[PDB]
Amino acid sequence: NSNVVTMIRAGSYPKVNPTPTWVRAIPFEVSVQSGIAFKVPVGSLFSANFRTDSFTSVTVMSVRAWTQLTPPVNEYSFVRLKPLFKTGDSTEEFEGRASNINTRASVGYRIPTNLRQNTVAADNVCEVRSNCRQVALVISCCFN
Amino acid sequence: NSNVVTMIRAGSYPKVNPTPTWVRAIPFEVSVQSGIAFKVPVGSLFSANFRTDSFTSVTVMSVRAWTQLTPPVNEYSFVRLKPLFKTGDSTEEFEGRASNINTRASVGYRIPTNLRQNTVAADNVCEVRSNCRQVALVISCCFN
Amino acid sequence: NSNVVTMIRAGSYPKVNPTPTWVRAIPFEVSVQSGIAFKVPVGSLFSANFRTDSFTSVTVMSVRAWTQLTPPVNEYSFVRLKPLFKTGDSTEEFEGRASNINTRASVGYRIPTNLRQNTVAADNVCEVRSNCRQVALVISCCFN
Amino acid sequence: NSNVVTMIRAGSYPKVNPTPTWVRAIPFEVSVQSGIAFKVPVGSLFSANFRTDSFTSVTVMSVRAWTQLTPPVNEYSFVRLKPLFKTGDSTEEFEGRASNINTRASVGYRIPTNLRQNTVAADNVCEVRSNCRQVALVISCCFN
Amino acid sequence: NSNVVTMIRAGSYPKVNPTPTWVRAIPFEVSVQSGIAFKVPVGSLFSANFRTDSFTSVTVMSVRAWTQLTPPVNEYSFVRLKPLFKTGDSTEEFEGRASNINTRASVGYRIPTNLRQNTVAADNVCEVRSNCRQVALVISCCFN
Amino acid sequence: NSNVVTMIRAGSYPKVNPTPTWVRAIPFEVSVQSGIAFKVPVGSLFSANFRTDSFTSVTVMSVRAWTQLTPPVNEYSFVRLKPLFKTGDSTEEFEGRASNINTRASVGYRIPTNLRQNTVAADNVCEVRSNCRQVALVISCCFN
Amino acid sequence: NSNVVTMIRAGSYPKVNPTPTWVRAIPFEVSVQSGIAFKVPVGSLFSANFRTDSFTSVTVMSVRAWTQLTPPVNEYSFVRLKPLFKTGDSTEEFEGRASNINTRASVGYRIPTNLRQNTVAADNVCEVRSNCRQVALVISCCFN
RNA sequence: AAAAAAAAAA
RNA sequence: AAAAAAAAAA
RNA sequence: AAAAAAAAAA
RNA sequence: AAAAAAAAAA
RNA sequence: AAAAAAAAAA
RNA sequence: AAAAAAAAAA
RNA sequence: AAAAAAAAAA
RNA sequence: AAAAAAAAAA
RNA sequence: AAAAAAAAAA
RNA sequence: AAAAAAAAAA
RNA sequence: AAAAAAAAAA
RNA sequence: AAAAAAAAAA
RNA sequence: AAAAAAAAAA
RNA sequence: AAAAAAAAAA
Ligand SMILES: [Mg+2]
Ligand SMILES: [Mg+2]
Ligand code: NA
Ligand code: NA
Ligand code: NA
Ligand code: NA
Ligand code: NA
Ligand code: NA
Ligand code: NA
Ligand code: NA
Repeated sequence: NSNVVTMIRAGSYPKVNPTPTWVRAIPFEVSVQSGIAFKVPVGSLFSANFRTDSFTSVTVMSVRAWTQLTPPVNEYSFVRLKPLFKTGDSTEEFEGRASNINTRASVGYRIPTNLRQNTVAADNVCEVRSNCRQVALVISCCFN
Repeated sequence: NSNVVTMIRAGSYPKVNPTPTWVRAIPFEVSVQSGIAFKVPVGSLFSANFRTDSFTSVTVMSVRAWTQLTPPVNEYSFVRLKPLFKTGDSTEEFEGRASNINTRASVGYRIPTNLRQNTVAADNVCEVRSNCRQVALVISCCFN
Repeated sequence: NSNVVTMIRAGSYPKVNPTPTWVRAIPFEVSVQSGIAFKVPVGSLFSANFRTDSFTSVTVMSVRAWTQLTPPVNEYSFVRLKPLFKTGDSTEEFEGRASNINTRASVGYRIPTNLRQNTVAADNVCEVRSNCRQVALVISCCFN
Repeated sequence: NSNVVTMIRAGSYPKVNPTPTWVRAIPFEVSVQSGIAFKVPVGSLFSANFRTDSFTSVTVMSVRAWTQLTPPVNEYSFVRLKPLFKTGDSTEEFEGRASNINTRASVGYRIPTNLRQNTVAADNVCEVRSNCRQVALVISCCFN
Repeated sequence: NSNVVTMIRAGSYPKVNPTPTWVRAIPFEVSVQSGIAFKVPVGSLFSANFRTDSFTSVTVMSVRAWTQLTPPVNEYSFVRLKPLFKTGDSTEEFEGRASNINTRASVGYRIPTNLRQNTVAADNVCEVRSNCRQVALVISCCFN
Repeated sequence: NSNVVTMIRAGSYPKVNPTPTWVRAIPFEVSVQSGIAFKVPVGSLFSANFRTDSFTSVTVMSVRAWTQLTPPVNEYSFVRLKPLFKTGDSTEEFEGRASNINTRASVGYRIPTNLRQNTVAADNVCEVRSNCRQVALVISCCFN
Repeated sequence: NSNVVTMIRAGSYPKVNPTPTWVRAIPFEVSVQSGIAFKVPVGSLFSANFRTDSFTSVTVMSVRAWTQLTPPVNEYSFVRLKPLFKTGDSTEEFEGRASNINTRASVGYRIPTNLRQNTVAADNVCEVRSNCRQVALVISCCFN
């Protein structure tokens, strides 16, 4: 290969876009209480911490969740996810449980193409339930 | 295809990175004076305007340039690029000229793999010369 | 095949969901007046009568309609459907007529993938018009 | 694919059924005492919690069980299942044990086709024994 | 081929629809100011001028834009499009520029299937920016 | 497929037409008297009710007719069509009869290419005769 | 194909015939009384109503008949045909009956080649019997 | 797709 | 499955 | 026979 | 990849 | 190995 | 998929 | 030689 | 014979 | 893809 | 059509 | 040449 | 390369 | 079926 | 032998 700078025979000025879309897997944590659903805000996906503070909308594709702290004494970890949508919330409670008390529980869900519209900060993605006090989410999404 | 949310059988917690790299084509303009080289600052590539203000380093791959305003009376536009590097500046002056007085001049250069290291805001990419008072750059680069 | 109970060598606790989705064809009737459109409520789809009272959202895929009582004297039955959507109602009036005075008129429409989002009880599916005083609907849908 | 509503050329009124059957995997927990068999009631399978309160009968295909709390000090978990049938109970004691003290024990059994009749709320499915104070069941069944 | 009228052996009365959908490419112009975004109203698509005044909804598929008057002295034309959506506006600024001062700038964007829902008159399609005082749009859409 | 907006690399301004042609099947009814031919006006094809009020001309391709009310006591329905043309009316009487007293009679005719010129509101399409007091027409045509 | 008038290189004067033969299916009705045979006159085939008044002879090929009004109360329609010939009448009584009280009875017969000679107005085709007061005939014939 | 009648054609 | 009209596309 | 949803399986 | 249940389809 | 997004290329 | 034990079978 | 039940196995 | 740099070419 | 100039190489 | 980056997948 | 919408058709 | 119009031709 | 003139076209 | 119109037909 070349070891020196070389000319490019540029043509006409191209189509450009200073502010493109970005497909991402975004990791963050939420706090969860015993017996109580936590509504996960879409606003958590927009942050300098993820290089996403310039976006104000996102299309979520899938949500995965893991318990992030240990469960109560004698118990195995569990985590549940209930999808939420502006056009009508679901009542599914997708659940994983650990089979070793020292191991994370995990579960996820995929949003079908027909429900992949945009969401903004004030929207919620899902409800999380767990016997652990924190849950770690990884959300696959398209910032736009 | 599915019209409903469906379960994902998530496993162990994955490797994650909240602050990934990003390959980009960044468009911006510089002002140019008659007979004078303008040193293009790398700092212009880091901006909320490009969603890149969270980066402090970038690896430039190629630089393309177009004249952005009309040339002086009786003249055809030209633009020249001289690559700059922290380990030693080049003396190449890659040049394009217009063949229609109403048309942009354009030129570019490719940086070879052996010279693709990082640059930071206080570094310069290249010198630009032109008979036009503004030049439009599109820089292909890897933010990291 | 086996005539006795046999062991299953179960492994780890599986992903579970006590409240799954359900794809359905739901039959119900609506009352219709001469010259007047009836807005069919989505709420009619959630009922112990269909085993669906535990759902609060549904994604409608298609709607079929039949006249359910006889037409006025000297007339053949007709039925019309006009699709309604939260993002903008249609002005199509899909229509079937009977060709025997003793026979039901029927028609349907399919909702395209891009318009398959959720609806809730307060939403409406379509407008129905007919010269018959009842219309029988079968709605293909995905409870979630 | 289509982006708009389209006509369906419906024919005669179809065979319909507002209250269909449903094949399911139903997850629930039972309490278990040291040295004592717990009889698992079929009635637990009919609940708003599983969207199954409209059913009166169910045909069980298989039963799987996991210990759901930790075992006594110094011990590995175990779980046993004894199938019960209205025409004559079994005396099999299908058993799984854990091989790591921190891990669930599990086991299951399949009901052969010749014994897949209906059961109702009054009936029992099986006896459960364990050294753990709760057992998690997942029962594969056909509600009808 | 036949030079005379011939009989058609018609059967039963067909499904009919007096008010069908229509796929279209709609051309219209908007006024644009220096430094200021113009929100393009969906209402502009419904007009006797396009034979579309009987519709009240439309599904937009793509948007293309051209500058429609000359640019300021010394400049090349440019046009930018920012997609807008009821579920969350984008922050993309898709841009084209002219490479001859006497030529139109152009650019477009495609709306993905998952974002193709209906819009009505009070909704907006996109924001337009330009250095030219008028922009000509051609919008590909499905009236329904 | 893409889940986000994407750029279109538009070129020059295309040929456009804000008022295109439209191929249609137009359903409407006419009143018919015993023993008397009804001249069907072309003007009935231009209406807001069909989204066609912006047109001044139409090219008719074929005409189909069904009786639309019941026949007199003891009789089977019949319908006849006689094609009319500005260059010379036909004397054909294409006829269908019902073979069940409760069923519609139907018939149609095709216009050959050599006779497919435009017609305007003032013109007539055909004469209709029937023993029923209304006839339902579906006219296949090209609005231009 | 050609869009203009073109010369034909005509030769000698051809054989001509101002008054050709014509193969036809002629529809007409006859009145019928209970228990009485109606002799169908060949003369009915020659009429301005069929464009056949310039003919004085016809060769009949086949005869089909349908009841044309409803039958008496409690009855199904029937129609019978007895072929008549100048060289000797038949005694066949070809018969059709309806299987739905609302439907026409129908039947026909074919005349063999050896019996296809001419008939004139004063000749009869066949005898018709029915329980209905009118019978519709369609006669396939060669006017000459 | 084959036949008959009127027409047109290589 | 072929054709026409409106659109989109390599 | 192919697709979707719930389940079951190599 | 095969089977069962609900649906949809050539 | 196939798909999507940003870039680059024959 | 092959073997052993109990059963059933062409 | 094929199936079922208990076991054993690549 | 293949690669890189400057040039030239279908 | 082929040739020339500088270089590098099996 | 091939490569790189972010994601998703058998 | 392939897809979508309206129509027409074997 | 195929079609139409005028001409010419085996 | 080939050529020329006017036109239309992939 | 192919097409059009009326008819008849598998
Ligand atoms: Mg009937
Ligand atoms: Mg371990
Ligand atoms: Na940022
Ligand atoms: Na930023
Ligand atoms: Na219920
Ligand atoms: Na209930
Ligand atoms: Na319920
Ligand atoms: Na109009
Ligand atoms: Na209109
Ligand atoms: Na006459």
